Amino acid sequence: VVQYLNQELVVSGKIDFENAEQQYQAGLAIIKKQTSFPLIVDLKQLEHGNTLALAVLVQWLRQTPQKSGLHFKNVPEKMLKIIQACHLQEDLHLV
Amino acid sequence: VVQYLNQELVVSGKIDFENAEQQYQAGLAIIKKQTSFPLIVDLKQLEHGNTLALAVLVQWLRQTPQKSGLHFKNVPEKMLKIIQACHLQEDLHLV
Amino acid sequence: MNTIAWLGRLVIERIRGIGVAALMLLQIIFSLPSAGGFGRFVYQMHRVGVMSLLIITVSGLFIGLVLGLQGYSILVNVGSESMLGTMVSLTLLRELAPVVAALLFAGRAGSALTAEIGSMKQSEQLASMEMIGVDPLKQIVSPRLWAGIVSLPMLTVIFAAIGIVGGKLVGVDFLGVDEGSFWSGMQNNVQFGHDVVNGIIKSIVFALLCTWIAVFQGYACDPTPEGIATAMTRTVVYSSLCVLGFDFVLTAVMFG
Amino acid sequence: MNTIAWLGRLVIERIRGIGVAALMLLQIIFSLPSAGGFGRFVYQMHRVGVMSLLIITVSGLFIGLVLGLQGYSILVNVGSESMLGTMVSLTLLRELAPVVAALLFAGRAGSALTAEIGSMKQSEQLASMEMIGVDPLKQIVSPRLWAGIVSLPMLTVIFAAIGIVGGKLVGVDFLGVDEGSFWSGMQNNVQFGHDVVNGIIKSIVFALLCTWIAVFQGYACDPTPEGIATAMTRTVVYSSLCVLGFDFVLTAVMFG
Amino acid sequence: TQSLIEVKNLSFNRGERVIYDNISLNIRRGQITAIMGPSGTGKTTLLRLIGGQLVPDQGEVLLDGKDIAQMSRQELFAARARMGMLFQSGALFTDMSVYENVAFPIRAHTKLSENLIAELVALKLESVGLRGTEQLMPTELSGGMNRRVALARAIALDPDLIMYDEPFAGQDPIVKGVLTRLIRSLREALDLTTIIVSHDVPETLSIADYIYVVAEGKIQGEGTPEELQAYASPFVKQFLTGSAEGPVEYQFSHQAYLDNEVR
Amino acid sequence: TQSLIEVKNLSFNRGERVIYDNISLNIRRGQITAIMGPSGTGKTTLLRLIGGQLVPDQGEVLLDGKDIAQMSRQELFAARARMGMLFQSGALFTDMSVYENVAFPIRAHTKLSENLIAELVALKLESVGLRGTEQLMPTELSGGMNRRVALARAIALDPDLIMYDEPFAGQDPIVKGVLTRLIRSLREALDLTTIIVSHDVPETLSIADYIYVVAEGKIQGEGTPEELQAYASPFVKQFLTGSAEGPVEYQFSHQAYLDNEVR
Ligand SMILES: Nc1ncnc2c1ncn2[C@@H]1O[C@H](COP(=O)(O)OP(=O)(O)OP(=O)(O)O)[C@@H](O)[C@H]1O
Ligand SMILES: Nc1ncnc2c1ncn2[C@@H]1O[C@H](COP(=O)(O)OP(=O)(O)OP(=O)(O)O)[C@@H](O)[C@H]1O
Repeated sequence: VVQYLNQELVVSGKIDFENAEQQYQAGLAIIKKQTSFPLIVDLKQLEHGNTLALAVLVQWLRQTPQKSGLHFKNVPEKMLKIIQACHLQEDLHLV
Repeated sequence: VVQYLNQELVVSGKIDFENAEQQYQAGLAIIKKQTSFPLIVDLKQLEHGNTLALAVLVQWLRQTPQKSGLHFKNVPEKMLKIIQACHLQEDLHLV
Repeated sequence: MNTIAWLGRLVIERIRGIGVAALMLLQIIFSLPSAGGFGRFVYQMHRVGVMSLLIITVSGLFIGLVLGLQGYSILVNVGSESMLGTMVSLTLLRELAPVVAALLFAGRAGSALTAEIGSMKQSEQLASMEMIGVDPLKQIVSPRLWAGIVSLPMLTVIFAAIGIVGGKLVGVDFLGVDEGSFWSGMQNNVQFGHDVVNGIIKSIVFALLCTWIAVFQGYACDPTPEGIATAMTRTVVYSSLCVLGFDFVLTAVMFG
Repeated sequence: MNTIAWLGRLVIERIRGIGVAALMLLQIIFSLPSAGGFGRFVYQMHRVGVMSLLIITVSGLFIGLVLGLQGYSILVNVGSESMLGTMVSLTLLRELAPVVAALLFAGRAGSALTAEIGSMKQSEQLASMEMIGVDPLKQIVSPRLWAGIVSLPMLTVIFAAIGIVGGKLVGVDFLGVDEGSFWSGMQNNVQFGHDVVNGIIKSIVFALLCTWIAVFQGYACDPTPEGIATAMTRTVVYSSLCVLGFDFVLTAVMFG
Repeated sequence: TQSLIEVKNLSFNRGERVIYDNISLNIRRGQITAIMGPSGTGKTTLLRLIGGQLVPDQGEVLLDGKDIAQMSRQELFAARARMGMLFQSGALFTDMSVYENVAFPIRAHTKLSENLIAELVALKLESVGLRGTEQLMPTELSGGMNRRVALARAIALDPDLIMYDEPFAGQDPIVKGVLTRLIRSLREALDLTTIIVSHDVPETLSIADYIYVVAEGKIQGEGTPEELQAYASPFVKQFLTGSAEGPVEYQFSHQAYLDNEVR
Repeated sequence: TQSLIEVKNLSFNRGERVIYDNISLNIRRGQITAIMGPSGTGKTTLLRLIGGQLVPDQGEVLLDGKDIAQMSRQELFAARARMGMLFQSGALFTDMSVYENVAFPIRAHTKLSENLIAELVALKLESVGLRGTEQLMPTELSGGMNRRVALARAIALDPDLIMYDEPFAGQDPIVKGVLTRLIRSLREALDLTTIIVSHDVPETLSIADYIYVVAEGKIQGEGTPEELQAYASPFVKQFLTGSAEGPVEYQFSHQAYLDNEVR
């Protein structure tokens, strides 16, 4: 529902179909105040990632310069299962 | 094509779709001159019995006393294969 | 320039489609009939003709009640309605009963033949009939064509007879005109060979077109459960255009 | 006594079939429209209306050439053919253009809706749409009903305008009557509110029946590839009987 | 494991005809449950009674306490967001594109912008394996790609109940081989709960974990595919093997023969 | 064993489309010959080119010396008395009874009295196992009895060539079990020569004796079912197993997933 920045933006709560419009855009403004791409994600407070949470996550990467102005870490044992199903782990720095 | 009598009617030649109308009726007149049902068939000169030859054969049994006056003998290794396919060897004295 | 290219490709396939349907008609009628061909024509007269008897007799009455009610409202201002029995039986006999009874035959018994021969094409009954050796044009199609050329001119007469009797009901018995001047106005102005025979020859040319189209569309389908239903609207449209098209050509010749 | 028992069983199912189609109409029109309902009505006006524009404009010309050629052959014996422009524009405006343009709309765009909603019922698109939660009456059926009530009264006017212009071509420019007495015979005898408006109200009652029948038959099919095609002749027959049936009732009221 | 759908003693009559006189089913969570039987019985009407489109007459459909028919119009619209359905023929919407087919359950339920919907469709059509086709109509689509699109539409909300209805009925062994992996893969990565209605004994014994066999209105046998063949009832034993001995017969009539006279 | 039908290098084009560019087949006498392949190719048009309804364009169809197309109208009507055909959907004639369906090939070719025709139909409908039904129309006939009647019609002249066309396409394992015995039984007791077009690898490897696999216009492999799996071409090996590696692909296009921008 909410996400903070600090130094590493962490996504917390649940992302499902009636909180995904402000949560996508609250993180979108974060990217443009942060240059030289250290914005690596440590998403771990997610509990019910259900492929829409992947959909807002790739859309943050779409704006980022080049095509990898970030990195993802500490996946909640289930979001990465979604990633191999869409064959996306040649495209996300999951390590 | 032709069938005789002597004392035992024997069917000879071929029975297929342009000789089966006189060959059925030439044997049909034979049945009514012969009482106390000794008309056992020794059909053995048949060479190409093709299920129509069975069709004229059962029809001779239809217009007989009671329902059984003819007994069949010496089947040409192939007519009896037709008989088990139609499950008729509880109904024809093949022995 | 693709839309112009698609439009030119559309009417070239529709021209070729006429040439297949012309060669199909010369194969049906130029043949002496096979043994058993009259027993199927009597049965196909039941499906096409007798089942269509209810719609034509009822709808023929409803036009007669309208023609008697509209012709009286106009002929009462000029005060000459001894010509009411003429203009009712002259509108039907030469003009409406050849035309309207072909617009209802194209719907009810016209499109039903295209479903009947069409569903035999998708379920492979036509292809199975040919491998036995039976030719499906002579077996299936040809008793349906000859039952269409006969059953429509027998139906425009029942349309025209019920339409006049219905027009006699609202004219004479409800609005109150003279009965004797109704009928005697007919025999003066309505000839037989110029009006009743020319209303029958107009329906034989109409019965050929509403049946040769409705048979060809169900024979040259594309075998698909939604390709059949697209060829049942192709045969109501094309019949209603050839009825009204050959109307003006036959009217200009007969009454010009 | 089985045939009378089968006949009574036939018209009882056809009576309760009316009651289902009446309750289906009260669910469509008694509802405020869902979001996005106008974007589909503009598209469904293309399929029903604009595709039907070619058959009506061409067939409307062929009746006008017949009405000018038949009305001249009768009005030349009585020698009064300054009334030619009246009887051509009086046959079309109150009688033929409401009726014939509903007999061609039932064929072309009437039966096409029954194939369209009918093929959605056998291929389970209607059942799949409901499990998502979308109601198929509001989604699929209701933009097709409102595109039928609008598109037919816009088409009888194009039928009536092309029919008079076609009747002016063979009357004035080919048979040789006066052009000024053709048009001035119209404005004396043909009112607007009694004739042109009463020819439009007659087609709104016709557009309701040729669309509510043609939608209900394609919604209450039996899902079968040869059960669809039997319901496309049920909707051409039932439309042509309710057009000619409500003809006499509306004529007796308006011109009695 | 807990049950998600508990069918408890219903009856459905389409006019003096008995379908499912008395029958009780259990759909355990996360577990592939198959329903087999002879053709003509109400197999694909059972999926419509589970999904809540047709109405029962003497029973209830239990979705975690709540009856289906007792739901309001704003809970039944919410409960149908937790269900998918892949039909017999791949019931696509032919009058609209592939991208409009997959986005149809998203736009009917949820209110999102176009840059998130067009990403979610590009993730659903990727997981099936059809990412490059997002603009063409569902004709010029091959028969092998027709059912795969309709799988992406039924899965486009992440439900917990997706009911396949004969997913391989007369298909090539290649296209049957692709679809039998996507039923295994997409279930295991998304925590689904599948229902396969089919009559194909080789795969259905080797893809299911609990098999119901309904024959004329009741259960002929149930259980894991070990004990289904070990507790073989005389109708199930003929069904799984295709034998000529049992309660369903070969011959039409047993009137000897010579008792008919062909007149 | 001698060949009955020798197809030798034909081509069929239904309008700038290639079906069977160059292909040569052998139909050995008394031997079950199967033809398999992917759906959409001209499989059931090959049975029509063998049966002589559609015309070849660059080849010949050899029925013991004689070409099919070079036959007169009184020999082609005689050669079609030596052929049967069981179609995809059991193409019965719905406007006439069961007794009129089976007697239709007899009355079209041969001239017999009614007391012999009504006996021959009672022997043909017996050998299938439907002897009590001779008066009802082919509706109220079940789907399992629909194909069995159409087998009796195609066999009602004792031909030497009967071509089944997917005899079990989406049927129950009981009705599949009945039909797989009648293909074995009626062939073996009548000296037939069957052709089974199908795509069902378990039975087709265990009911056929020579399998042709056609893929896009040529043969991918042939032979007895021992050496078909031993000489496994990279397309036949994927076909008989249903694997995910070979010349036919899983994915639609290959653009990673970032080279598209969903706009
Ligand atoms: N619209 C309908 N009206 C009346 N009866 C119907 C209708 N639809 C189906 N039925 C009958 O109800 C029964 C339901 O069986 P149904 O065909 O739905 O299951 P099925 O054979 O498994 O279907 P599928 O093979 O498509 O899964 C059938 O015997 C059918 O005859
Ligand atoms: N009437 C027709 N007009 C044009 N093309 C056709 C027609 N019928 C078939 N075709 C095309 O020719 C090809 C022939 O393949 P066909 O469908 O006959 O074999 P099949 O798929 O094995 O059939 P079945 O599955 O019924 O045995 C198909 O790809 C089809 O698209």
